[PDB]
Amino acid sequence: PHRFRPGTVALREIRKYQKSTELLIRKLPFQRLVREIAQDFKTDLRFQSSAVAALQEAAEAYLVGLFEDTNLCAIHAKRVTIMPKDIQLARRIRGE
Amino acid sequence: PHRFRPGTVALREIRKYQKSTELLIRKLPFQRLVREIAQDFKTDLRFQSSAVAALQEAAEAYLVGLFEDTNLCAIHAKRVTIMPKDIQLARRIRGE
Amino acid sequence: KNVETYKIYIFKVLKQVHPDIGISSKAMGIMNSFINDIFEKLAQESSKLARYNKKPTITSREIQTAVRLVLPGELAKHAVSEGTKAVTKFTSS
Amino acid sequence: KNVETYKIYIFKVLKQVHPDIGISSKAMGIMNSFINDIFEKLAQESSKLARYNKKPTITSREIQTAVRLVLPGELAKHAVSEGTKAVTKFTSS
Amino acid sequence: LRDNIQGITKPAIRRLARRGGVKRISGLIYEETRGVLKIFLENVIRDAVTYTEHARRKTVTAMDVVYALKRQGRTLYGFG
Amino acid sequence: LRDNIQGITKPAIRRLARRGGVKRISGLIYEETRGVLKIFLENVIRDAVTYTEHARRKTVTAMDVVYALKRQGRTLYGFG
Amino acid sequence: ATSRSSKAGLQFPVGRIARFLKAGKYAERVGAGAPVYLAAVLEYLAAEVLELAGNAARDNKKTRIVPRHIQLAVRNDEELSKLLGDVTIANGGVMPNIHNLLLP
Amino acid sequence: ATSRSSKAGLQFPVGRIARFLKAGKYAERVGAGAPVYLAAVLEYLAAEVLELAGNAARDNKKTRIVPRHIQLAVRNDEELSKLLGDVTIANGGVMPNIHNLLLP
DNA sequence: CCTTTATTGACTCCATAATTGACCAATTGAGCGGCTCGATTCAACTGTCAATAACTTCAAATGAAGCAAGAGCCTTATCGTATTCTCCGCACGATGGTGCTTTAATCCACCGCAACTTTCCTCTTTAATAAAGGCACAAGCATTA
DNA sequence: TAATGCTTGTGCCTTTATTAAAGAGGAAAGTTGCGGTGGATTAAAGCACCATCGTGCGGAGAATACGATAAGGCTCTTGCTTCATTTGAAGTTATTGACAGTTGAATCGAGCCGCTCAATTGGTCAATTATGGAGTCAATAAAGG
Repeated sequence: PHRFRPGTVALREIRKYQKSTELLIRKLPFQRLVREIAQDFKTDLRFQSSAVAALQEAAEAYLVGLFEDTNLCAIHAKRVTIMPKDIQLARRIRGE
Repeated sequence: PHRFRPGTVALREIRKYQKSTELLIRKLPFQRLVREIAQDFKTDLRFQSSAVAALQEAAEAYLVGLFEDTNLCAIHAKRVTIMPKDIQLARRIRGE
Repeated sequence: KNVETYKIYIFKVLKQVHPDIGISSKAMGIMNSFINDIFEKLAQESSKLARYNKKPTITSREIQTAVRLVLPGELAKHAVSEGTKAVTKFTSS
Repeated sequence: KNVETYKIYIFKVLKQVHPDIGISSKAMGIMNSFINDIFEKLAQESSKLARYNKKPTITSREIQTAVRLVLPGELAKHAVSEGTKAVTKFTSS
Repeated sequence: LRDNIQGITKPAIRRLARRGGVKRISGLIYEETRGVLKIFLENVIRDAVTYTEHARRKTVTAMDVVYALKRQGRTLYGFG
Repeated sequence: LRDNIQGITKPAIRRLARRGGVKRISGLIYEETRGVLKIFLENVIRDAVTYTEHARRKTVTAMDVVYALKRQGRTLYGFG
Repeated sequence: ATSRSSKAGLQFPVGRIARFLKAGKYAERVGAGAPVYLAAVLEYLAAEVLELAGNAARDNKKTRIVPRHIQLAVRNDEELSKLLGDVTIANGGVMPNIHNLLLP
Repeated sequence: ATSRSSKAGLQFPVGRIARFLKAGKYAERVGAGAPVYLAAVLEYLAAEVLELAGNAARDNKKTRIVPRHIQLAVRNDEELSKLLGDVTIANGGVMPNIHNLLLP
């Protein structure tokens, strides 16, 4: 059985997912999450579909940017695996 | 001759300079620098004294914040010495 | 010309809160600038709120929503409570 | 209600720049949002400029200063050049 | 309608990281990312719900979300 | 006026770093800090000079600097 | 000629704030209740900041509020620090903070 | 009835922009030359962005501009990227960038 | 280098939907006019920014000595990765109900404009005391033993 | 621990200049009055938002073998800190002068507000073409030999 050495498939996925414009998070779970979060602010809320779509786009873009910053932080410390401390440092410097 | 081991005087200076509200950069060199920089935008400019004072306050506060971020970046990489790469990373994450 | 500032009112509030504590001129100016900044923030936010809903009037409702959107958390809740109390007292007299 | 947009003018500019290239509706909407954002930025900045100097009017000078303050570098220089050319053309005929 | 934060599966986080250029991912990144995403959504949805409530509406529209995002310096085109 | 950027002496940078909590400093930090300070001053002074030029003045006032700072999200208190 | 400030039981200038709202051209019309609400909100914020500043002055063993105490009060409260994250106080100094890994 | 757009030699709606400026209550009065200047600036910015987007579309062997091309044009030019740094563009994707230290 | 194999770009053909085009109306830019104000130019005053000189003295520049911290290298073990199997619940298509968003019409009430009063706040002047500065002194930390 | 340098924290007198206090008057807040324009209320339609149902299939959860990456430990050498000497430039003070910011008027240009109109553009329906989807081939790169 031909097995790829670890790390090359990750590189192929990096190349492939950076080329596409598709949304990566499944739509229905994200919609349920948004509704649950909004339930704590005001009960009996209806969501226009475009509102949930905009929320998903914004959340995915924010997460991609955060992961780019996290990768920079991880590379700075002479590593290739991102860790929770990298995310914490990135969010700390960004002022979040 | 009694000599302090390296690092203790640095810690004392850290404790002392964080307690004070004084400006650390000398006024006249900073004023000359500001005039030199402004000469490139418009010739024959006069500066109100409070304008130069505000510029000095803003620059010193910005540098202090940048050095705090640089110290966080240096500590992240398991060091106590701040390096140019730390400043570069901090400014990169801040979006500058 | 006469320069208009909130120094008198801020001093009155200080005497109401800390009877025996005084305030320097620099701190007075800083507090005045802080209050001006907050006033401007709330005013522009309420103006945007009025513009979005096509209403030509700014009312206490726009100010309340501006307070909720600008101030964070417990601070916003307490500010809303104080504003509602003041408006109720003004209207009921 | 009739929704007002810059689709026609953006399409004319596109045909002037790229005669054989078309544009999708999504890209057209994105360009429309971009132009609306820039318009709002310049308008509020010019309003602040007029407020600072206590002038009740907005003229081409306020727009020029807003352009030089908001847009960066060579982009602002070229925008100023184009605006001045347009104003001269409007005034001279 | 609760615990839908676990609906953001591990492959989704891996795909988002891959899109960001990440080559290897630790084990606690999934929990950390879920927490930060929940915080971001809480802020944006709070602002959007306030905007919706002011207009005396019951349905959250896309314009409310766009305004809430623009309030935080994250202007989004394509939903105007 | 030339090379006045060297007027920001090494002890001044050391004091600014100490105020920031830095314990040890490298040798190239001084040049890096001088460069970043020059960039920051260039931006702020450019905005202040534009504000001054609009008002048809020749003297840069403190209010122009305050407005230039507020344009970049760094509002400064005590100079109003 | 009863003032609106004492009519609503406030210390802040309801009339002056109403005039400011009118002059700012934020809208064509300004409701009667808007300046009272805005004055109350500003009064509450000023009272909160001044209370924290006086507390900081007391714990320092001074009887006068200075910009250092305002900076300390702002940076010691989470809500104000969120509201005033980008704000620089002239002569405010910094909060004394030394990282654990730097200690001897 | 000569339109002000072609009177000034522009493509953008000088009249519509003038009406927008007057309606927005940015000031009590707007000069006759202000909308022409604003229209020219907006036209220049739109032309620049559209030219870069069309170049990006052509480089990809496509005929119609899509949001991906707009995102690529924005992020490949320093000036617009500085102007549009905080902007999220729907369906724009990201610029392909892999760190040299990750390569095999 | 080489060979096999998994992966993807290209190439072609068909579907499809969606972007371009034509048309009716609708509402809004343009023209003319009257009219009040505002922003331009001029003038004087007056506030202060720049340039000068002088002296002091403390902070910056430089050199030595030394030590401890960053970096390189080796070893390990454990933990993320790739591959396979099973399954499960998301996506798509249809439906049916209803509620809530938007629009139109009406009424009423409330805020802008104006003039007059009046009384409250703001520069100018006066003072009094809180804290910086200086001087003497105690005290906990650092350091080498 | 422990003695000693040693820098910093602490207690007390001085003054000063920085803040607390009083007044003239003028500049802005309150009041009355009017009225039309905006906001609150109500009825109605229509679409949009939700809840239900079926299926079926690609993507998610769970093991399993494993190898390579993060982490720990040792060594060294070199870069940075601490101390001391010399100096040179910033800080403070007093002075002068002229440039430029500001306030006050006259005023002539110009932009706001009405009324008409009609022409440009936006909602609605038709479409064919550029792109999406499926299937096949060739080119690319990776891994064990």
